[PDB]
Amino acid sequence: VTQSPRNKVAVTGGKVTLSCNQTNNHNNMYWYRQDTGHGLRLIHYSYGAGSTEKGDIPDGYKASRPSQENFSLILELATPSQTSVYFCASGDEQFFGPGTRLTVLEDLKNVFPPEVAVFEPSEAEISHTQKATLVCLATGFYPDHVELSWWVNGKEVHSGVCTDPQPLKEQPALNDSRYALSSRLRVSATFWQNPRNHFRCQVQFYGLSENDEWTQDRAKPVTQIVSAEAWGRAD
Amino acid sequence: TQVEQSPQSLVVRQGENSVLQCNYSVTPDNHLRWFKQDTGKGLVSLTVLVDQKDKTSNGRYSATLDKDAKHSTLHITATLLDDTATYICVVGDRGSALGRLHFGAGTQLIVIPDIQNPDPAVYQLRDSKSSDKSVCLFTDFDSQTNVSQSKDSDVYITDKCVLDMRSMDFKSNSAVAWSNKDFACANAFNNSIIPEDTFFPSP
Amino acid sequence: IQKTPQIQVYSRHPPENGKPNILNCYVTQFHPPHIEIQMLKNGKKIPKVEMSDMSFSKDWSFYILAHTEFTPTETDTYACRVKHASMAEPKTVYWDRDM
Amino acid sequence: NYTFRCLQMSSFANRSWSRTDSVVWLGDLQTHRWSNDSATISFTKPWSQGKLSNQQWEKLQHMFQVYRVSFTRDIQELVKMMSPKEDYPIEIQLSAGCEMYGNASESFLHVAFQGKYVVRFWGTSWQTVPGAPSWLDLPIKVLNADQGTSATVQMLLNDTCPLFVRGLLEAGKSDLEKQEKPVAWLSSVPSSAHGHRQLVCHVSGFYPKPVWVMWMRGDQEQQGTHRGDFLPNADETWYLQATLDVEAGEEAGLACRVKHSSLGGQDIILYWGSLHHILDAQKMVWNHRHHHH
Ligand SMILES: CCCCC/C=C/C/C=C\CCCCCCCCCC(=O)N[C@@H](CO[C@H]1O[C@H](CO)[C@H](O)[C@H](O)[C@H]1O)[C@H](O)[C@H](O)CCCCCCCCCCCCCC
Ligand SMILES: *[C@@H]1O[C@H](CO)[C@@H](O[C@@H]2O[C@H](CO)[C@@H](O)[C@H](O)[C@H]2NC(C)=O)[C@H](O)[C@H]1NC(C)=O
Repeated sequence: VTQSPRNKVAVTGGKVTLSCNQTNNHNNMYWYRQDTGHGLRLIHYSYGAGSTEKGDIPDGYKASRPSQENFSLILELATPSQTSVYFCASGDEQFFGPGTRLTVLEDLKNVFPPEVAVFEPSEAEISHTQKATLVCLATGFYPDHVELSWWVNGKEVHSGVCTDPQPLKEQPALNDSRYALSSRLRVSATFWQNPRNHFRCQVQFYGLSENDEWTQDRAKPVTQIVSAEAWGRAD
Repeated sequence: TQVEQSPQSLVVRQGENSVLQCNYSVTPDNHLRWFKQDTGKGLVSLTVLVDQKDKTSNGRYSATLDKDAKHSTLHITATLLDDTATYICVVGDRGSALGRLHFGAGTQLIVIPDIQNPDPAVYQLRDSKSSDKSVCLFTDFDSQTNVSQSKDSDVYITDKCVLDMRSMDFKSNSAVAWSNKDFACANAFNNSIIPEDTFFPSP
Repeated sequence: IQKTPQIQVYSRHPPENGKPNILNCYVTQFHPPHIEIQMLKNGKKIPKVEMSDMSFSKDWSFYILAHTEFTPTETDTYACRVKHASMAEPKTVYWDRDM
Repeated sequence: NYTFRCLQMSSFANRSWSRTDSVVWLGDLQTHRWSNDSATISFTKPWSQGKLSNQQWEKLQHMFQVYRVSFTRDIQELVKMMSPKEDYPIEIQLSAGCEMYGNASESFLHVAFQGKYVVRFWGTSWQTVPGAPSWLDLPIKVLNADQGTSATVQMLLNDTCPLFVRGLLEAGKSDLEKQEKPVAWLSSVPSSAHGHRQLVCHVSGFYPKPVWVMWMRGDQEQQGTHRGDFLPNADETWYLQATLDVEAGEEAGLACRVKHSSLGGQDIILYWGSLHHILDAQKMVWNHRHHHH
């Protein structure tokens, strides 16, 4: 039960399709949306190929089922209120897809990619714990569609890594404040002291695409990967 | 709403028993199901309860349903770190394809690591490219410590985050702070309450 | 497909002029069940008309018994008017005590 | 031999409008009404609860309460499943009961679609009756997937229906065995044929239903005698007419002979032309409009 796209940044009044594909031979398919404080709510559902039925809140949403395999949620005109996490489901027991995070904005003028910096471990920590912590700081992005990943020597690590559960507002007073996110990789002192050891902090930023027009003097804030990197210090 | 869950959030110490409740008003009530949702992913089915008075058990998870009470309870015996997720109660009105599931708002479970030997310290890390840009790392404190946010509009303090060093079975808390501004790394987490034996190396 | 209502008007007791009685209007053999049924004295409808709960028979056709208290005379005419989707105009069946 | 029947009629006019009405007959006495306008099954007899306790009745009433709201919503969804296939208005009829016999019975649940009998519950599942439309195969497969309903239907058909009726037959013994005496009068009408008269022998107000009525010349029953249908009376009695076609002239010497249980031998004999028939006829005269032409 695959979902595409996984992330999307949309404008007010822009046409957005969320696809859903499953290869289980199921006749029934569903489109829910999740919002904090609520629990999943039904938008559109289907009883088979060529069927589309309204759920509890179908307003601003249209559905289509071209084949047994696919079931799309089409938003003709988009609203800021339609900013939600969307889940697809199939089955007669239901089976739920990975989810789609969709942000819809009034203007794209405030859309910025993240600034990425790696911070090298401190001698004091190395000497005291015989362990080395590396801090990554992705800063100044909008909206909060980021996927952070640490890369040691060319392979992504999950061991020793922890990332913030949520980004923090750089200017909390403002409704359209930019975000910052921090993550840390911790290794053994001796591992950091090898100069052949390489470290990279990868931040996938989901932003604008081709079909979105751009006019401003800055660079078009497209979907992009921004990476900061460090090498090990013998010292 | 028709499916109500308690509590809003539950915080349990690692390796202890956590309990989650569900209360519904859905008529009729064919079955009940508990889902597990990891932060940033989909819902995964843990267990089903079908009978008028049912009691299911899968791994560390075990569930009980009382349809006359219109109520259900999920148990996690010996909670792990990786159990940190949102737990969703779902009741399904019919026992066929013509049914309609009803979703509870969920319960966020947060599992705090038992830090065997707390070594509280605040270090200062410098940019991999520049001298000027630094951060503050508050690390190796126990889970009893809570990290309060910034009273200053220019300082940025993050929420505590647990990391696991798989091959050494070492878990550690850590908060990160920084400022564009007289900002010393010692008095950075001064809005939080720090342990006495906290290590503050000179910059 | 769509069955047409049969209307039978008859009396609870022997028709004896100037003696309080009950007039039965029994409609059968109709489908769908939605039906307006009226009983009349001289064209004007009778306000006090009781009605049984609707049912169906072995052939799946519906049936319902309408009845009202009445006094028969030599001149006062009694009828039963039925509106149903199988008919273009409503069918009126007048009471015939000899039948 | 006694048949207990729950008759249900459901109308679906469109996507949102619907109503379900149900009546309950034992033999030929209405025991329960349940109109869509009410959310409670109503007794129409002081013994309609049978031999059941209050707590036993509430559980059964609630069972059906859940059923009514579920049934409606199920059909609606099935229509949506066969979106292009079937469409409104849709008429559904359920006839569900059991017939009693030395402590033995046979239950049944029949379902009709657009006035035609298509489905029954046979054993553990729903079944399409031979001569059903082939589009019904899927919705049946959908309903049979419900283990929960199947369980409840079986319990009712196998066990509850017979257990309840036995209670009604002892609780309603008095009413079902009652005896009401029929009254009779005479009249005539022009036959469809030229120069013929159709005589009418009205028998009304009798209970129970079975009854013998014949036109006769002394000992010889006139074979031309036609039985009418049994027509209801508000007080749960019966109206029945027996007619005789005769050539204007054969009218005298004839008689209407009525046999019924409540008479106990003393049969009603109305003689065409008796001082009694004459006195009755002048009590029922009228302008003769608008007679049946
Ligand atoms: C004794 C005196 C009685 C007086 C009252 C008279 C009533 C007369 C009316 C009907 C009598 C017939 C009896 C019907 C059988 C009742 C079945 C009861 C089971 C029921 O409620 N079942 C409910 C609820 O069930 C739910 O909830 C349940 C628990 O509450 C379980 O958890 C189930 O798993 C769950 O699904 C289900 O939703 C069923 O689907 C109800 C529909 C069954 C009717 C048959 C449909 C006809 C087929 C034709 C279809 C063609 C359509 C083409 C367009
Ligand atoms: C209700 O009675 C019927 C028979 O009157 C049972 O139906 C049979 O069930 C068995 C096992 O489930 C099957 O092997 C038969 O094929 C069924 N018979 C028919 C005629 O279909 C049913 O099991 C009974 N249910 C309960 C709950 O007592």
